[PDB]
Amino acid sequence: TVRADSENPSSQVITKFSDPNKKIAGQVSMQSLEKIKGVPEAAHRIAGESQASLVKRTLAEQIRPEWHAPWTLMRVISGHLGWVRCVDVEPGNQWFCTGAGDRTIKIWDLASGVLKLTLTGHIATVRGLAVSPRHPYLFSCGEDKMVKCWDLETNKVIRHYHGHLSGVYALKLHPTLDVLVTAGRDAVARVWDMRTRQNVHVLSGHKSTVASLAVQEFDPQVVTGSMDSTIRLWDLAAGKTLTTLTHHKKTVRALSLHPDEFTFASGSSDNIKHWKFPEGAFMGNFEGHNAIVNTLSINSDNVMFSGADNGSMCFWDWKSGHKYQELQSVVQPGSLDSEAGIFASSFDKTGLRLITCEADKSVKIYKQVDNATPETHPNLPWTPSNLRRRY
Amino acid sequence: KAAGINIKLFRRKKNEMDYNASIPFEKKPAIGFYDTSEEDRQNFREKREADQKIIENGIRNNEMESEGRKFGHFE
Amino acid sequence: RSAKSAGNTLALQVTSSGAVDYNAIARQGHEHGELVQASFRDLIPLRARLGVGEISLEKPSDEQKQEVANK
Amino acid sequence: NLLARQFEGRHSTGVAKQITKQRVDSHQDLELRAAVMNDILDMIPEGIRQGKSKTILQHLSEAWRCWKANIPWKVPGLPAPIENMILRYVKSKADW
Amino acid sequence: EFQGRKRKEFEDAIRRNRLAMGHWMRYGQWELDQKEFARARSVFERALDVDSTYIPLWLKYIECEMKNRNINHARNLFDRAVTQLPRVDKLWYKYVYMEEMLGNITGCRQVFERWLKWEPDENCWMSYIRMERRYHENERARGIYERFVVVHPEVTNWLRWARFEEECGNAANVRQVYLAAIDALGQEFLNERFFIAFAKFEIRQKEYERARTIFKYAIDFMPRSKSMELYKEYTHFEKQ
Amino acid sequence: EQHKRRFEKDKSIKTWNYQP
Amino acid sequence: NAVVLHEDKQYYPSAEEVYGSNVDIMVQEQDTQ
Amino acid sequence: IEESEKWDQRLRKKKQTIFSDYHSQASKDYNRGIRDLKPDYEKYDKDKKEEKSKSRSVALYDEAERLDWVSNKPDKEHVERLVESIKKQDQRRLKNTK
Amino acid sequence: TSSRALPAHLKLKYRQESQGTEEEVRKQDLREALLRAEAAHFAT
Repeated sequence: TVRADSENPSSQVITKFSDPNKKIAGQVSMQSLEKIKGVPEAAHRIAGESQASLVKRTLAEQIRPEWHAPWTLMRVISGHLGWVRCVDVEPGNQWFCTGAGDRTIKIWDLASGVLKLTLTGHIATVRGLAVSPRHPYLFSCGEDKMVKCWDLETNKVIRHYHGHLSGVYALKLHPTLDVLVTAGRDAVARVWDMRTRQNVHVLSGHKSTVASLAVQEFDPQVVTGSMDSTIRLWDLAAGKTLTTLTHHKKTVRALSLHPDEFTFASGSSDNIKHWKFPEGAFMGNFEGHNAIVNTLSINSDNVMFSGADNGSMCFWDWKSGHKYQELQSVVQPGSLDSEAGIFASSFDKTGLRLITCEADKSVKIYKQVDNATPETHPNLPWTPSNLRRRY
Repeated sequence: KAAGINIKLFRRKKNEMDYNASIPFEKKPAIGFYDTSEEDRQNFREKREADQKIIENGIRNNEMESEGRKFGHFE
Repeated sequence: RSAKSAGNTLALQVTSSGAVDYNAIARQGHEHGELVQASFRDLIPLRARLGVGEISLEKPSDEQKQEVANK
Repeated sequence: NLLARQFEGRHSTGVAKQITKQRVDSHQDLELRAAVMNDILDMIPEGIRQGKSKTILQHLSEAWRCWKANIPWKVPGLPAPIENMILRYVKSKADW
Repeated sequence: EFQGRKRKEFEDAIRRNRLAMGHWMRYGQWELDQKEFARARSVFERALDVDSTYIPLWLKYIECEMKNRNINHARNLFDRAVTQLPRVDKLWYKYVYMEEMLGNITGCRQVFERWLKWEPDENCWMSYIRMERRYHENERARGIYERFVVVHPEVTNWLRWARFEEECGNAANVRQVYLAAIDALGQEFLNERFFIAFAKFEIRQKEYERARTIFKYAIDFMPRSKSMELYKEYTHFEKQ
Repeated sequence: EQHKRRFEKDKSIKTWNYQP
Repeated sequence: NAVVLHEDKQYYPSAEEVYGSNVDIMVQEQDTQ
Repeated sequence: IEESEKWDQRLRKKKQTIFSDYHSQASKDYNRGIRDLKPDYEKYDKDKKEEKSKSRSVALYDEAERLDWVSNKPDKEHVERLVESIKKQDQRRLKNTK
Repeated sequence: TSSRALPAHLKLKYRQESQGTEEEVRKQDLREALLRAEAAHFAT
């Protein structure tokens, strides 16, 4: 119909004249698509707002990572006769205690790994330990349904906390109050006054086993993640839940508080996510660890460690959410390949040594390579702007 | 009841929820944006009347199957 | 005329020019409806939520600590 | 206590029962079964027809019996992750 | 008393094994056969309380509401279902389907808008386009296409927009949409099938200097490493 | 041979190593 | 060519062989307090 | 050619119609049900044409702040065809299952 | 009510001055102490 001819300039003036570098690679060239007919009163405004949202997202996923130095194995302590399920470090950073499946709580010397006394008195596997920083006590819990208070001045059990219909999987101590929280298979987290052994609060909101726990002084004070894949933020004053976080798809087995940033990270089989506390606002993913994440430990200098059920170990840069090191745990000689696993882990008080509890009857201690030199120990390479996250 | 009845009433155990005096746990649907309003009250007649006809149809089926033994006695 | 409140209040034109607000169903109950997460915005990291500027990842001082501890 | 139980009832619901050296094995079994169900529910990806817990538990029990009787227990169609998890838990039980 | 017998057995069965959803579905069905309302909703809401993530129970409840002509109840139930599980498309599809064959398309459009707020896969956008084309009304299917290509920038979506523009009927819009596609996709996304589609459109419009010139541009745009089928249709045109 | 016959973007889970 | 008796058989490598020579291999069977 | 093009549509879908996951099954069931739909009766065009002549403010297709879409109560025929369609689908399921 | 529910251990114990209270650990430098202890054990 040759109403007009010669796309010769149009076919070039259209493609060329814009920002040369791709901004989000899907930028619709806002100025180019006004001139079509259609429904610009509503659809165009919605499309422009959406384009703004996606460009904001793609730009905000591009934080430059920091170096952070790699980690290496330094000690392999092999004394336990069962899977090591829990670990805690005393506030003075002199010794740490680990429970295991052989009913025993072994107290080790942090600097040397030399075994101090071994505590016995549990009927089944020990699943949680906590050394009180304000009392000379050591609380423990196990699949034998009872929570014990060991007096570390006499190495003897003094208190028993009784109400629990099934095994207990986690134990945490309130930083300020004289109260402790335990959560177990009865789908209930229970709040115990230390002195009177009374179950003041029964935080019953979940539908299945509460596999994780976290306690702090600010509200939310108790954070429980369970088999439901739901994380619940509790109001300890009233014993009622405030916010429920259902972003996870599978059971959330790891909860961890950032020491200095008032945020916490939770992990599950699919993804690791972290939130801002007062409202539980989602703040991003730590993608890359495709394994059953059992542990999460945040350092003081913004380093997060995620240990998996198959021995996979990934160190993350907290700020940028970048996995800067992949490590595979190697079993001690007598074990099977299926025996590679990690159940508990914890940074020591300084944050320079990482303690790992294995499905291997071994405790492994990891140390940053001391030479540093970002030129000689590069992290995993970082590639920006591949695509916006699906979300 | 065939010849002369005393109107025999069935015998419940002294330990029963009775499952007929009211809803066993009586949970109501959550109210949403759109009003039910008429959808139930407009046919309260029918809340009882669909029950009435379903019961009645059950009854008639029951006597015809009771007499169906005579109907299909030899086939 | 005696109908009263037989149905949920119709969705509101929110102050954010959002034409209509179905989150009233999610906020129905829980005695904390203001904290219910029910919109696609809640799937986006707070880094990239468009209408957010500075968000402070800092512990709530010490007066809040004392207040919550006392309570 | 006697008069309270006389004028009140058992109050049996909601009470716990400690493990008393006769329930140790039967409770250890419950804990192990729950743990294996958890691991099953985790390692299976999304939308893979989750209705497979009972059969895997039967496989685990058979593996334990074969270990007790010193028999290989080598199963043709079992996927590798399930087989590995069963071996792991069987080794735990055997060490106990 | 027979109803009492059945109710007692159903209640004790669901008390013994509270997680067996089949028992709840059978309970809703048997009870629904004679006393059509009230306790049916009660039983189903109890089942939802036991587990609200079971899609078959949601669908069963909806379907039993469609049986008994309760349309407003069913639509409230869809609202609750979609506001509880926004990322399962069975519920969304049933909702839009019901609103489509109820005739109140004024409501299915807002249902679709709610759904689009979640950025679904391309199937939802295509379903929305198809619904709009089912009632002509192309002036807003164009806007929905604009939102689609914004959310899902791919060659296929832009070609779908071009095909829709050609079907509806226009010349400036189609070529102009193609230009918007080139300057939105940039060098790294423009493959050869896009240029072939643009050239074929210009073939149908019997404007041949246009087609040959965009053929030269496609030829000298991408490297000769991958130009085989671009050249194939180029030769088809030039000799054709 | 008889024994060997008788017996952006994201990814899926990985678990351990298998030895016959 | 030598035969390994059943009691002298070793099925698994030494911990130093599997972990390297830079790691502290501790075998704490017995208590020290 | 038009007959062959109709066959081309047949063969294209025949190789595209020949259980994977619930997510794809949702769309497949939805558009399969849509294939059985018979829209566009005498109600819609009359609704489009009548009150638009006296459209002093807001459009009949405007849904930014419309209020009547809450109270859309359908007629007998639409809900009747709904019940019949759902019954037919149930019949298809029960004849397919066994 | 029960034998094991009777009052017992009504005095909660707190860490004393030399037992490692929060103040003492806060004043202490744990990093250097850890390094010296690691070196001392390596020496053996």
